[PDB]
Amino acid sequence: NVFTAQNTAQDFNGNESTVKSFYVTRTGKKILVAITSTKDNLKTVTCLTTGKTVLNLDPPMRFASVVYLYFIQNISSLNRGMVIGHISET
Repeated sequence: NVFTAQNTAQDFNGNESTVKSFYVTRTGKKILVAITSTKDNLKTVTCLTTGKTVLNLDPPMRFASVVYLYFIQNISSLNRGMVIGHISET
């Protein structure tokens, strides 16, 4: 299943903004897989867990108001596909 909430991301300059965040559950753990935003220049996102983990974002997909989808760096194709399946319904 895919779980949705929000999280805070950063652009290159470090300016913060609130983004929608998409998680899957594997082996009990909640894995942040993707975020969406209207901003196209986000670089990392803060995941809250044992403090804050700061994760790198892949360059975004653009869906056209306009929504940018960023996958978290190195996340597996199967996990990416789960989120894509969930969002194609959203």
